[PDB]
Amino acid sequence: VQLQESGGGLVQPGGSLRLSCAASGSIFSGNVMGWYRQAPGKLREWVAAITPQGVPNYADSVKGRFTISRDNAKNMLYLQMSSLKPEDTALYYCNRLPNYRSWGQGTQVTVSS
Amino acid sequence: NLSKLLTRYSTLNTLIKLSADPSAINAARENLGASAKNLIGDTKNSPAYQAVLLAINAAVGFWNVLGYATQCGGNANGQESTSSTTIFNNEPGYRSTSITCSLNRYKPGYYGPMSIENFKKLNEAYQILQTALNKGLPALKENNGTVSVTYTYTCSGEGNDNCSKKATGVSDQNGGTKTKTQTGKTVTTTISSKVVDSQAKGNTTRVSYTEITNKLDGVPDSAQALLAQASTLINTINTACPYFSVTNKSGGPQMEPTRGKLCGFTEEISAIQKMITDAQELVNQTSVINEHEQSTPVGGNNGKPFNPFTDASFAQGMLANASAQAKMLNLAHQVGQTINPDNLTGTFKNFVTGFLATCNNKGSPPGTVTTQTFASGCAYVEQTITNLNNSIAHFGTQEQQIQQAENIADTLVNFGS
Ligand SMILES: CC(=O)N[C@@H]1[C@@H](O[C@@H]2O[C@H](CO)[C@H](O)[C@H](O[C@H]3O[C@H](CO)[C@H](O)[C@H](O)[C@H]3NC(C)=O)[C@H]2O[C@@H]2O[C@@H](C)[C@@H](O)[C@@H](O)[C@@H]2O)[C@H](O[C@@H]2O[C@@H](C)[C@@H](O)[C@@H](O)[C@@H]2O)[C@@H](CO)O[C@H]1O
Repeated sequence: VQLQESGGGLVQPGGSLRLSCAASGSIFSGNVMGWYRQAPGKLREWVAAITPQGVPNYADSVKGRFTISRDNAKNMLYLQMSSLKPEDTALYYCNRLPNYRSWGQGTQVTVSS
Repeated sequence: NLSKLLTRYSTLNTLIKLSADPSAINAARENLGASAKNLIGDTKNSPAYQAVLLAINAAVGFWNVLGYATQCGGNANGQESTSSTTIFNNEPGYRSTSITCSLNRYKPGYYGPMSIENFKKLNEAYQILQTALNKGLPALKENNGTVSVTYTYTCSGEGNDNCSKKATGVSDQNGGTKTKTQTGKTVTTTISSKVVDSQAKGNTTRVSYTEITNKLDGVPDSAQALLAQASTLINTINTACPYFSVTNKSGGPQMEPTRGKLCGFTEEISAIQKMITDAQELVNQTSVINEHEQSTPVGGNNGKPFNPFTDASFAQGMLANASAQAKMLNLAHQVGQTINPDNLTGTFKNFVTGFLATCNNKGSPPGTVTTQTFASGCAYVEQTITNLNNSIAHFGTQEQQIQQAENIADTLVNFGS
């Protein structure tokens, strides 16, 4: 019943960042987990998901640039972001799918020159 | 004050802007139509489909695991018999594709043998389920498909009345036939009877017997109808609660307990009942979606700008449609979590990983009974859990779209109230 994102910051276009999410067992265990983001003036958008067995899939806006992974021993979800663009600027959140209805705080990513 | 709260909840501000804009509302309505097709029109990619499939396979798998060990016998009235052997074909018996009910003298009942009356109910639901699984379940929206199903059983022994005129409806035991109909849909049943003498050419078994064939036409294979069959299957087992005793293979995985009554698997049976209950609720959302189609565009009227306070009588139906889709998705998830061995503990975890989610058939198509089906689920349980999770992962976008449509509609129901 806990979702805690970290790793965000202000980076340059072309840059990299790795996001972390610590999830409780009851959210994480045997569930699909995923990343989302909310950019200024928009509602929350789905970004990536991963099955318990490790199969990843991605929204078209991030495919080929982001990599989602999970560590089943530690209930950790990760998002490795590359070739970042101004348009990737947002609050990033993690959750299970389908979503638990309380979101964590999220972590701010800003991409800017 | 509203500025003061749109300060902290900036996504609420965006929600209000979208609720006042017909073209954002129409976009959300299109999204709902596309996600409804994913949920009720697709198979592989529908989490709703995968969850229905899983609930059915878990019931079928349960009987594939335990059926061979289950005592049954007696005569037609649920009474004890002196010397009756009644054999049901295409059932997962011990090294066999039939199950034999031949326990005499003991009264059928709780912690005793299953009566032939119960076994017949069980068996029919099983044959239907296996024929439908074998052919492939239709998408949730296909409500008028039917399947044809044929099955046989035999009676021998002195005094065996399980193949008689009162049990069967059939007048001449040798060669006779009878037809009856039933139920929204008409199912036709043709029952025929044939006697085979002990001496007849063929006839392995030393002995004289009667064979009954049942041929059912027009059996509904809709989700709701198959779930009702799976429920009959599992409830008959749980209510009859017959004695079982298992053969634990030297090497293998170990079944605990080894002797007892079938309803003693309480966590397993509860779980399966709960899966079926949740899938029936899930499939019930189908008609909510159908009766609230979102394909008509909305806007102001008489060229007046759209007024979110007056022009939004569609919102109610949009909310009910969105809510119903979300509910399907949550219930589909909940079916998966009820049986997924990752969150199971102890004896129930062992049952699922050691027996229910395995198959010992030398993949064979779904619905196939072999002489090695017994003590294994043979119902694609593990593959189905995986496909449910894959389909949920591939529904990430649609789920956010459904939440957004729901929030829009809810904002409009509020403004119009
Ligand atoms: C025990 C056995 O298998 N006996 C064989 C003969 O079958 C029996 O014949 C007697 C008459 O002598 C009865 O017809 C009996 O069935 C009647 O009684 C039962 C209750 O005990 C039950 O209610 C039946 O529904 C009832 N049938 C009728 C028509 O009233 C027969 O036993 C039954 O049928 C046999 C084949 C088997 O399934 C048993 O488990 C079952 O109880 C058999 O006779 C031939 O078949 C009969 C149905 C009948 O038509 C006879 O006249 C036929 O000759 C013969 C030859 O195959 O073998 C006997 O060993």
